[PDB]
Amino acid sequence: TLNPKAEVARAQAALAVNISAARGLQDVLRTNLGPKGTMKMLVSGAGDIKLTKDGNVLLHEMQIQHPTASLIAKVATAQDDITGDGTTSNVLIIGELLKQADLYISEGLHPRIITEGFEAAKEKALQFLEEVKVSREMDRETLIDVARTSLRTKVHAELADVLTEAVVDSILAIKKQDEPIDLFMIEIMEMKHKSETDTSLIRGLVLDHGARHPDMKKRVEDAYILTCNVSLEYEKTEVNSGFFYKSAEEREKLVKAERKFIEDRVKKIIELKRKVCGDSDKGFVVINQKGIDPFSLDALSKEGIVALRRAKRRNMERLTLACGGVALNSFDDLSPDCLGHAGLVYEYTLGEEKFTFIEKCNNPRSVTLLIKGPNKHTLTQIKDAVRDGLRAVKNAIDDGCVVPGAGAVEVAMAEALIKHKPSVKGRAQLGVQAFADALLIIPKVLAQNSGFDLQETLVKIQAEHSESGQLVGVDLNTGEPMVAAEVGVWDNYCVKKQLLHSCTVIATNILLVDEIMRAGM
Amino acid sequence: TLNPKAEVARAQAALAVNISAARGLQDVLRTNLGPKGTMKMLVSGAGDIKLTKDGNVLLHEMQIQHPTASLIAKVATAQDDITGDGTTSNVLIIGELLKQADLYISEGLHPRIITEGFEAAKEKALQFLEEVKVSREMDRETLIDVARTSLRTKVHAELADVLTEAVVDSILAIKKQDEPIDLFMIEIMEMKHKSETDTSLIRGLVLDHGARHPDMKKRVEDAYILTCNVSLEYEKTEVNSGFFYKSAEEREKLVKAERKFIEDRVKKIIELKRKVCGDSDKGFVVINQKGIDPFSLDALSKEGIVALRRAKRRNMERLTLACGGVALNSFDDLSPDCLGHAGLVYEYTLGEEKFTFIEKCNNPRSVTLLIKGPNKHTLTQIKDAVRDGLRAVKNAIDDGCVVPGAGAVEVAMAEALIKHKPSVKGRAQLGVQAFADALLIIPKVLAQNSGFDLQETLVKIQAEHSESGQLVGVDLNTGEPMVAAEVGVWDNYCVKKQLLHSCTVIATNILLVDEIMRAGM
Amino acid sequence: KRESGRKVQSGNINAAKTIADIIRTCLGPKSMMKMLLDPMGGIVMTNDGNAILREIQVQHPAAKSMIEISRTQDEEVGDGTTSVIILAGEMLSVAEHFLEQQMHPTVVISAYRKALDDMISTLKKISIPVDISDSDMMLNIINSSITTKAISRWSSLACNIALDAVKMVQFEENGRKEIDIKKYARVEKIPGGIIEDSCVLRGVMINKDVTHPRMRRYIKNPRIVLLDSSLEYKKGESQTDIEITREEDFTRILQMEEEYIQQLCEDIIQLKPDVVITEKGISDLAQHYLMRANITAIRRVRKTDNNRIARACGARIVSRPEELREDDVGTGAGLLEIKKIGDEYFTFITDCKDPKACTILLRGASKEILSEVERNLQDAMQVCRNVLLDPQLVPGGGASEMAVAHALTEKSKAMTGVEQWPYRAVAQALEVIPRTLIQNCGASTIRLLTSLRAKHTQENCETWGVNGETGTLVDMKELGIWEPLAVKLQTYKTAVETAVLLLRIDDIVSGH
Ligand SMILES: Nc1ncnc2c1ncn2[C@@H]1O[C@H](COP(=O)(O)OP(=O)(O)O)[C@@H](O)[C@H]1O
Ligand SMILES: Nc1ncnc2c1ncn2[C@@H]1O[C@H](COP(=O)(O)OP(=O)(O)O)[C@@H](O)[C@H]1O
Ligand SMILES: Nc1ncnc2c1ncn2[C@@H]1O[C@H](COP(=O)(O)OP(=O)(O)O)[C@@H](O)[C@H]1O
Repeated sequence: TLNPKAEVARAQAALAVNISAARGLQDVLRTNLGPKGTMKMLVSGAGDIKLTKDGNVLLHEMQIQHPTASLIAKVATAQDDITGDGTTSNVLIIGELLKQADLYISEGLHPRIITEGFEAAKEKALQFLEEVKVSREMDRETLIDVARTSLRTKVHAELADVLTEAVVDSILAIKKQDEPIDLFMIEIMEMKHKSETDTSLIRGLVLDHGARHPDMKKRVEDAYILTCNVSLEYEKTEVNSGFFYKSAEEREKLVKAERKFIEDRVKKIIELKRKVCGDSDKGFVVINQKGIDPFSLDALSKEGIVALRRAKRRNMERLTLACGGVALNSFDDLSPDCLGHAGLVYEYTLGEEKFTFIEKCNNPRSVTLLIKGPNKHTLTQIKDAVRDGLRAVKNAIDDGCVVPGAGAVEVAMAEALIKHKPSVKGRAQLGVQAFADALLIIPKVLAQNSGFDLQETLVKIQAEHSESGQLVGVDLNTGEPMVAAEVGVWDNYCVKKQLLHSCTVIATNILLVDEIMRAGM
Repeated sequence: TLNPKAEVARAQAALAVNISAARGLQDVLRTNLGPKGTMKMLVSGAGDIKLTKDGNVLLHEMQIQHPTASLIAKVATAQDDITGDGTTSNVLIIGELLKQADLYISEGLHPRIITEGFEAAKEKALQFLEEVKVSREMDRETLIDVARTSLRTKVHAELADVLTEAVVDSILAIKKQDEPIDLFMIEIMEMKHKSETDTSLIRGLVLDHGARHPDMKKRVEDAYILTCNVSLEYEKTEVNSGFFYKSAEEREKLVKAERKFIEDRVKKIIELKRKVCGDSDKGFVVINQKGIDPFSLDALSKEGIVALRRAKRRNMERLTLACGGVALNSFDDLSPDCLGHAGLVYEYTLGEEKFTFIEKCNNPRSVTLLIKGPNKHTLTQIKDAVRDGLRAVKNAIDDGCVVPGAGAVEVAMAEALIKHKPSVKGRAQLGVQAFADALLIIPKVLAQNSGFDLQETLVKIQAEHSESGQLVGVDLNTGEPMVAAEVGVWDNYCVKKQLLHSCTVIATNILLVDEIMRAGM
Repeated sequence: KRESGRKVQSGNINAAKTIADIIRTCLGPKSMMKMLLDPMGGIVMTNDGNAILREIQVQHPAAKSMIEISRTQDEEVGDGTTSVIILAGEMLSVAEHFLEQQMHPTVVISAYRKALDDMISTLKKISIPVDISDSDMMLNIINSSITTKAISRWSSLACNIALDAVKMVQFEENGRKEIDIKKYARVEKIPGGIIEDSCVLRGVMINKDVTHPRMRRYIKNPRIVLLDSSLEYKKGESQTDIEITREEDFTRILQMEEEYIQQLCEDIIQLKPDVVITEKGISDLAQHYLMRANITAIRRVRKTDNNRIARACGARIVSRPEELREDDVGTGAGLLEIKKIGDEYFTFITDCKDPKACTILLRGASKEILSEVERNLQDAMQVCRNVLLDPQLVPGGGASEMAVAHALTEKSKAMTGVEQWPYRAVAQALEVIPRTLIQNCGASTIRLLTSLRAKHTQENCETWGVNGETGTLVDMKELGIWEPLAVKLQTYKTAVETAVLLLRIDDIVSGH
């Protein structure tokens, strides 16, 4: 009973295939959970190498053979865009949920009954977060523990203390007036020719191309920055004429005639320089994005003017807010309205290249995080960590409530769900038990990666009880129980909230798959 | 790492081989648990068919292909020798104990930790059994509930009332004044030419060989029983002589003189017959085990004696203790002190053979249960059910305590183990949880064989809670909970007691098996 | 066919290592079981290291040497045999220095023999004496075998049996203090009774049956006679049978058969004895004189069995019965009893003397329980033998191994040369003993074994071993796991001597 070029698993083998894929994907990502976890390599085939523990990069950039596992890979892309963390632990709970469901499905239980238990435990699990969430006011010490909790899971425990104070202050630099935090206010710049621990913050923007001339000021303590988008190089005839030459010499005359289009405007830069506070103890800067001839760079440098060239559109918008000068699309209509103001503008010198820095701005409402590293892959590694550390502090401030870590919520929610009977049917009690034992994979895996026994660590933290609200978690260094609040180990509320809603939805839908049909594969 | 002509399983896969065998043997025997369970056939190969649910017969008589599974079969033999019941439930708990242990062993847990939990769960489960047992007095109303509970698991729910009253009355006849009991006092006979429901009791005893002469009395309402072991057929010369003859007739003439030693002893039999109440309305019976001459039988037959010859050692044994006649090894010492007495003594004629019955005795300290059926295997099936029914009533009488059935004890003990914190080791509770889930296989299998959902039945009986002693079981006809003590379902105290001692020891020893080596195989 | 070169030593290592990997988990009170597939499809779930290797077939001769050396251990010491093979396999398992470093075996053997003299000295330092006069200490010592056995219900009974029994055989006056449990402590079973009825007979029990009723049933002053010759007609120098066909010659050969058997019996009864014990058999005509004399007929008693009798009752051995002087009388004997105790006759010639020998009476309820009590008591007699021969105990539970290993590691610092590397490797091999005790309990091996070595560095090395039952660390002063010294020294020598042996093999050659 079948047609040619068609195949379908009518029995429960479709679940055994999907359940086997989740177990395989569980065993892969469980080794990179936490700081003690191992790293995964990402070979692009062409020879590039990239190391990272972030589950989203191991699911978005990497390729997976199993078709069913690619569905869960797309889920991590959704989990990353909403919260920014919890993609690895999301896959572990799905595998352990499906593992416990297979134990009961083999006993003749329908899949739909198990999904009803997850929906009941999930609603109870969400209420437990509201009871244990600590609405501590955001301060420096609290965010240090949060950023440390996020950055330690992506570095070698050496860049954590270095990157922690930088990531914390980056948000605080843009966090004020109770405004929604925007990550577009912080730009991430990379630099070679230095080690990894040299990462530090820059109060202002940083540009790739800088002043290239001997007669330039190495540092400008103050200047009226002029924003412009006009090229001061050889351009086409802008008047009702054209280029007509008879020889190489007559062609050179057209260059002299065409260069007059810029020579009248290069002196215009000298005019507004002398005009707006051209006396002593003053300065002037040009940030014209388009190209500039070496003549104009040579001319203006004699007047003591730092002129830049070949910048990006995004940098020009940030530069205007830092300085205040509006972009002039034509030098003919020059005025002081196109000027701004800034503090120390120096040039950072590397072994080969050099970069422009506009530090000490007045009101930029934006900063830059200067990353430095010796290798190319190490720059992409640290960049992925800072982006995860920034979203961690963003969620902590956007959502002022935080929760403990170290699997303390999972150990607590597991005991809470066990002490909770259904209200729709009795057989949902089995699905609640599967949800309880599924959450314990996180404190189980953290004991494995730290090199401790899986069963001894969980039994200690689960046996620890008292006549008061008490938290308890896994100590990755000692393996003994640990109160996360007494050490500074905190997670976000939206991460754990979206985790329960994400795992329940996907573990549900995977269990509702009754048959797998090939659509002409 | 092995020698030639041998094999060795070094890693933990050797343990999985033993777990797989017990899981397979579990799935074989689970279909024949309880009355609604299916039956298994035993094809001897020669052509004999045999149907039975007794797990001891499905493991002892049935040879098992797997080497590991044959070990558990030897334990079912040992289990049947002590209590005579619970062999099937023993294997199902062993299969589930090793099943639950594999879930934790796959997580890196050592077997020795799980076995220490079973030893702790056993003591807790053994103490709880002391509280659930009912030490009421054993009356006919109670033993009928025990016999019905034991016999319905071996018959078609038609021979219940037939064999129940016979199995109960057979026991009450052989115990009074708190005397020690012995089932060997009850003889089990089998006869054909009648339907299966023709089973009934025999207060006296059945004998194989009957009288052989036309003038015999078909029934003797009263007689003195004379036990003998002397061959009343032609014997050799009893004096120091030989065969001094000259032809065949002279040799035959000496045989007459050789018969003088026997023929005169027949007169001694007739003498004591006429002396010990040889008057009207009286009789006399001889039960001589050895043969009797046809001519000598003519003498006793005309005197109204019902003689017997060529009896078995078992018949003479019970005939002595029942009737009291002492065995006379020589008629020279014939005396009336060696004579017994009995009531009705008659030979019921069947379609093919005949058997002598000696019913209506005062207190013979021995009875007989006459089974009747059309086929050979049906008689063997009923013989096994009666022996299992008698031993069940024996245990309830000797061990005056009984426990509820239908998995009510397993459900209660499992709830007690879960409500028991660790006391020997922290990780030992994982084995206690495995021991708890192993006990629940009994009500689970009863729901399967009855045709109901495995999960709905177990969840309903588990939800039954109150502020009082409440023990519910599986209703095979309804599926709902059911107080086994109310409806009349009672199991023995030694059966459940030996299960915990037998299940833990074998499930422990099989877990401690690290390697499987060939001893020259 | 044959083996030569480096393949031999590396091959002998894998064979000895493989035999040890079988019984790695058979160590300690939480020992693991083993499944032995019989050729007929049967299984034996034993957990005894001696029984496992006895039933396994081995092709390599190196394995036969390891197994045959273990059997020699069982005859001398019924305990610690599993530790010999594990240590011998671990000492040989370090093949880095053996072949990969291209060291000669003489360099390795010189280091293994140097460490053995150091291991022996260190064990005597951490030892401790015992007051053998106080039986309470020996009870705690002998409980190492009674623990986890059916005889725990009568644990004190087994100690008093084995303790007092070996003390009678111990003839300390000869200087060396030799003990012979096989000869001077012959054990015989008696059906009937229970485990509590088990006791020690202060004499020699002969299991001879009663052939006739005309024998002494109960005596207060026995008189036992001893002789090696047989009570039968004197035959020729050869074994030629006497063939006769003439009836007249029958009475002549018959009279010679009766007179010589008659005269020899007349001299035996001249002393008025109570039982005639002969080494050889006794014919039917000879027994007719014993039943007429109303004396017991005994035969088939070995030499040493008869030597103990002469020390018990005071009898005297004679070549033939004709030379029986008055000295051959068992005066002072307690009693002669041939009672049928438990459907079996037993000859009791007990007395109030200790003739450097005894006999153990194993009472019981059945042959299954009798054999359980039997094998459990032999080990207790050997532990009493090992303690009484050298009353010095060393800390068990892996403490003596870690204590010795710290001495070598600290002593190897002053060992200038290439021998320091294998010298230290022997120390790390001793750690395998607690490595298996911790593996069986299920606790983490690296975490506890690491902390275990640190305790021996700081704290005293005489304590802080391992608890096999719980898995945690414990002092042997707090837990009576103290084992004898003679068992550990012989266990350490046999492991090094065995490893030195297989390392000295370089060519497995065939020929006769
Ligand atoms: N030192 C530590 N002690 C205890 N728990 C930790 C420690 N470091 C990280 N964790 C836990 O590891 C988990 C995973 O962290 P992270 O890598 O940021 O998310 P994910 O693993 O989902 O990408 C967190 O839930 C956190 O509680
Ligand atoms: N009305 C009855 N209702 C429910 N369960 C029953 C009933 N009679 C027997 N059982 C169950 O059947 C199981 C098997 O009984 P039995 O055949 O005597 O032992 P085994 O199957 O081990 O030989 C018992 O555990 C008992 O709980
Ligand atoms: N109760 C105990 N606690 C800790 N260790 C023990 C205990 N009993 C025995 N051992 C250890 O187990 C090892 C083996 O003991 P045993 O089984 O008597 O010898 P074998 O294993 O050679 O048969 C010994 O070296 C001893 O140190």
